[PDB]
Amino acid sequence: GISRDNWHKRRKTGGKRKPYHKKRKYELGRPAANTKIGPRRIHTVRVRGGNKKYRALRLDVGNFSWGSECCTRKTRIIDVVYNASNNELVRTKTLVKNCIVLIDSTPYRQWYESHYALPLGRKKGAKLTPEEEEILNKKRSKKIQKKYDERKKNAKISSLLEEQFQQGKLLACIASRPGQCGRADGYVLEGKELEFYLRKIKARK
Amino acid sequence: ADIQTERAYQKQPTIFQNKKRVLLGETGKEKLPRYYKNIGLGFKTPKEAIEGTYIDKKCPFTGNVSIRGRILSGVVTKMKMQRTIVIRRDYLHYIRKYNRFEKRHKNMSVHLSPCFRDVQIGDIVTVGECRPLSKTVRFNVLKVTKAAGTK
Amino acid sequence: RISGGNDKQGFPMKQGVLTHGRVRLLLSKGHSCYRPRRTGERKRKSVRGCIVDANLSVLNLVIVKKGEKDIPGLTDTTVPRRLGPKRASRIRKLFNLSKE
Amino acid sequence: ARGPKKHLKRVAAPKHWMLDKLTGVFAPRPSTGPHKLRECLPLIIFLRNRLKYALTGDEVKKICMQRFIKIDGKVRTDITYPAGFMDVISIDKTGENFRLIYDTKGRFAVHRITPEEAKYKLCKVRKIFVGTKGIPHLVTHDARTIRYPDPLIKVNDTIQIDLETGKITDFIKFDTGNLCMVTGGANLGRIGVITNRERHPGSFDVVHVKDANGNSFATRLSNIFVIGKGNKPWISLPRGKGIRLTIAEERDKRLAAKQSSG
Amino acid sequence: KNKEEAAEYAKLLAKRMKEAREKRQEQIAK
RNA sequence: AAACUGCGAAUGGCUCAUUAAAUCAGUUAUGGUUCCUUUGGUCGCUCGUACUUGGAUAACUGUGGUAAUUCUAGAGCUAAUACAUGCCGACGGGCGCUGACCCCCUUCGCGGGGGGGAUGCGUGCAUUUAUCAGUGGUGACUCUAGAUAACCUCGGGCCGAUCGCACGCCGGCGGCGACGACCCAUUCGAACGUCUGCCCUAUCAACUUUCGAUGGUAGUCGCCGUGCCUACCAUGGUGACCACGGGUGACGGGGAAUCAGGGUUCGAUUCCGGAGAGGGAGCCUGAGAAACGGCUACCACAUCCAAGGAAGGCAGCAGGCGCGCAAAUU
Repeated sequence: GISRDNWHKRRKTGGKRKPYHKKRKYELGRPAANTKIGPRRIHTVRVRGGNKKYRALRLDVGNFSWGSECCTRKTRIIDVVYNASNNELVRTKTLVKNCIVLIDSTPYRQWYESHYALPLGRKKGAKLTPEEEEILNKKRSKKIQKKYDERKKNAKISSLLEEQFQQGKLLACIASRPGQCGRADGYVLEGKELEFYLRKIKARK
Repeated sequence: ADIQTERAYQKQPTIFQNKKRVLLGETGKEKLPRYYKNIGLGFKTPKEAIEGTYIDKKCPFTGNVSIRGRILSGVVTKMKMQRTIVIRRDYLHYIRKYNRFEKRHKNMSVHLSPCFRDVQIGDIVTVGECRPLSKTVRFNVLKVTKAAGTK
Repeated sequence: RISGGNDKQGFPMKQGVLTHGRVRLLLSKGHSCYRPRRTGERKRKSVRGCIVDANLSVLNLVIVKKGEKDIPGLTDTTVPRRLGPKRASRIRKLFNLSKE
Repeated sequence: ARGPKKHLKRVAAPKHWMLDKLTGVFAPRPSTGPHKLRECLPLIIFLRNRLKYALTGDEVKKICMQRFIKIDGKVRTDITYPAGFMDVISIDKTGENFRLIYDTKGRFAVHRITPEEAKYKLCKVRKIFVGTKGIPHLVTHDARTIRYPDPLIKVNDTIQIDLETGKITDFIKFDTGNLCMVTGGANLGRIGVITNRERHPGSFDVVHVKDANGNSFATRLSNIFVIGKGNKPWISLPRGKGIRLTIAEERDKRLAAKQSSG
Repeated sequence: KNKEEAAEYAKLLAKRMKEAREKRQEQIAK
C-alpha cells in the first residue's frame, strides 16, 4: 500500500521535510498492473469518486490501427519486442503504454486484399489457398472493375511493411494504458517511426 | 539535426507523418507539417518554433503547455540543465518599523523551449505560469529580451 | 448430514476451515458465524474447524433420508407451515394456475 | 475536514442576511441549489426574519410543508432552499408575489411585484456551449439549462424566462448603454447604464456604470447583470431605484422625514 | 418535445443565417 | 413492534501534541482533477412472460452451544425500490460501406457520365485507439460539436419488471406525484499548484547527490499536473539577500494588552484554516475517512474469566484519580 505524496521528498534546497500529518487516502497508490500477454484477465478497481478502473492483468488481443490505410482491426498480440523505459519489461513481456509489440497481420492483410484486389504478404511459389481466389478476383462488372483499378493506383505499400506482412506479424505501438483502461489499443508502426524502432530493436538484440 | 536522441521516438503527438503519398508527387520532403499554437496575451510565436524541428512537449508554442496565471520576469542566472534554466527575481521587501526596504531574491526554475536559441546569462526573460512541469518547474519562458550590454 | 455445531467453548463450526482446532478469521458481510454491525465492518472472530472430533459441545444433524420406522417426537408429528407463497408467480407455481 | 460541512455558524453567515448574534450559535445553512451559499437568501430567513410570517423555524417548516410557498413557479418545502437574485417567490394563500432584488446596501429587499410580473424572471447567461449532436445549450446564473437558445444570445447577456414554461421569450445583449444592476462587490445593488467595458485578457474585465443621478462606479464583469435595454428596466425596482445615497444624504432624508411628522 | 424544439430552432436558425447573410452582403457590397 | 431495504453516522463537539515556506493569510490557477446531495437539462435519438420473470434471506416458529459479549450455529416458512434476469414497443425505416443486374446519351477509341438497385455488414449515448475536416467558444486547446475505421472490459455501462392519490374517457388513451438510473451543467466542496509574507540561533557555513538530490525522455501509479515512483540520460539544484542544522513553556490567522508619534508583548481559548483521537502502521465501506463514540495488527497501559477465551480507548458532556500556584453539576 504505497503513497503518492510530494511532502516525503526533500525540498528544492535539499533540506529534509517534516511530515505534519499521516498518509491521506487520496494520496494513495496501488501496485502496478504488470499486464502480461495471455488469455484475457481484467480486475475492476474501485477508484476515487466511485468510478471504475480496469486493471488488465492479462491481454492477448488489442485494437490496432493502420493509420495510412485507416484500417482499425482487432488483433492478437504476439510478443513484446522493445521498451524505451526498461529493457526488463521486454524480458518479462509486460504490456505498457508506448511499448513495441508484434501483432498478427492477418486482419489488415484481409482488408487489403478485399479492398485493393491485390495480394499482400503472399509467397510467389504458392498459388493461393482454396476459397480465397474468389475474393481476390470475383466476377465484377465494368464499374466495379474500374473502381478497383482506380484504387490500384494508390495501393503501393512501403517495403518495410511489405516485409513484415511476408513474415506475418506487424510492429505496433500500444497507445492506451492497459493498467488503467484494461485495453491494449495502438497503431501499426510506419515510416520513420518504424525505421527508428527497427534500428533500436536490431541494436538491442 | 538528430531529433531522435532518446530511446523512444520523438514526435509531436498531434501530427500524423505516415500518410501515404505517391513518389512522383513529391515537392521537398513527403509530409511533415509542424504543429504550433499561438499562446494568448499578445505573445508572438518565435519563428524558430514555426520552422523548427525540435520536439519539446513542454514548449509553450509547439508542446502541450497552456499558459494561464501569473506572467513574471527574471534575469537568467544559470543554464546548466536540459531545457531548463534558473532565473533570479530581485525585489525590495518593506520593513515597516524601520520604514525601509531590504533586497530579497527568489530563484525560479523555468522551462526554456529550444525555440529560444542564443539565450545568455543575465538577459531578461518573460515567463508564464503553467501546470507543474516537474518537481520545481511551473513557469515557461515566453519572451527573451537581451541584456543592455549585449552587442 | 452434518450441518455444523459448537465446540466446548461455544465457537461455531465453519464450512471451509479444514482444521481440527479453532482459528481466528477476519470475517465480513456474507461470511457465516458473523453479523456486521455497520456497513463494511470486518471482525476477527474465533471459529471451529469443519472437521467433527470429540471436542464438540453439540453437533447439528439434518435427516436427509428417512429410516424404516418413525422416531418419537421427530418424524411422526405434523407442521402447520404458516406463511404460504406471497409472490403471485409462486402462487401459480404452487397451485398450477394458468394465465386465465 | 472529511467530506462536506453541514452547519453554518451564525457569525460566519453572510452579513446581508442581517442575522443578530444572540439568537443562536447556528445560522440556517442554505441547501445546495441554484444559487451560491453567500449569494442567496434561504426560505427560512425570508419567511421568518423578513416577512415575520413565522416566529421560529418550526413555524417556517409548518408554512412550507403546507405547500404555500412557490419559488420560480414551483412549490418548495425545503425551508433552507437557496433563493437568490431575480427569483420570484409566490404565496398564493396570501396572494403576494416578491422578487428577490438587491438593495443599494447589498441586501435582498422585500420587493412585492404584481402577479403579471411574477410570470417571468431575468437570467444572466453564464455559458453557451454546443453538445448533443449540434444542439446549442445555454446556462444561466439561476443554473437552469436551456436547449436551442437564440443564435444571437451570448455569454453575459440577459434572457427573460417565462416561469410557467421556462423558455426564453426575450433577451438584452451586453452592450454599452444598457441598464444593469451590480450583483457583487462594493457596488452591490446599484443600478445604472453601462458606460464602457475595459477588457483584460487572461484576467477580469472591468465594467464602468453610471447611475441615473450621474454617479459613476466600476465592478468586475462577473458582477454585472443587465436589467433592461437602454435605461428602461424589464423588472420592477425597489423603492430606492439603485441610487446609493451617501451617508450625509441618507441623514438629511431621514431628518426631513422625521421633521415632517408631528 | 424534441421534434418541436428541433423544428422551431431549425426555422429560427435559418432566419438568423438569412439575416447574417443579408447584413454581410450589404457590408461587402458598399 | 420486529426485521430487510434506503439514508446519515466523513457534520457537530473536544484539544493544541505534532508542525518553521510546513500550517496559515491575502492573491491567483485548475485550459491538470474528483464531486453524495440540491437545481435545470437529457432520459421511443440504439433497427436487434411483458397484463410483470428467478432464486434466496431476514423478521416470525422451533432446536441449541459457551463462564462470558450488541457471540451466534442448525432446521421450517415468507417479501422487495434488497439481489438477479429480461422483453413487446418506438420500428416506418433512414445513413454509411458492399455490389448478381438493368436503362439513357455521346465517337461503333464504353477514355465519359447519370441513375435505380436484391442479398450482406455496421449504426444511439458512454469507453479505448487511430485518422480527417474545418457548429459554437477562449487571451490561449491537443476545447466543444462533426465525420471515418474499428474496439467496447465475465471484476459487463445507460436505455424504469417500483410506489401512492385522484379518477376517468368510444381492448386502447390519460392527470398529479414519490422513488431510482446513467450522462451534462449547477450548488456544496475537496484536492493540487502560483506570487508575497513567519520566531530565536553561526558556540550551525556550506547542504543535497540515484536511500531521487536538480533537470530530460519513456512509462508506472494516481482523481488528475508532478521524481509521485521506476528505467535510462545529463550533472545538476540551494546558500552570508543566512542555505543546511539546531531550539522553541511555536498550531497559523482574524485578533488581545499596552501605546503621543513610533513601537513592545501576547493570541491553548467559542470565528476561519490545519492537525490529532494513548503511540505508530494498515485498511473496509462509502460520493466523501487512511474515520478511531469503524475495523486489523504491533507497542504501552488496562477490564472480566469457570484459565478455554472475551472485551478496550472521555483531547465529547458531566464526573473521578493524578498533576500541580492554578480551573464548575455524574
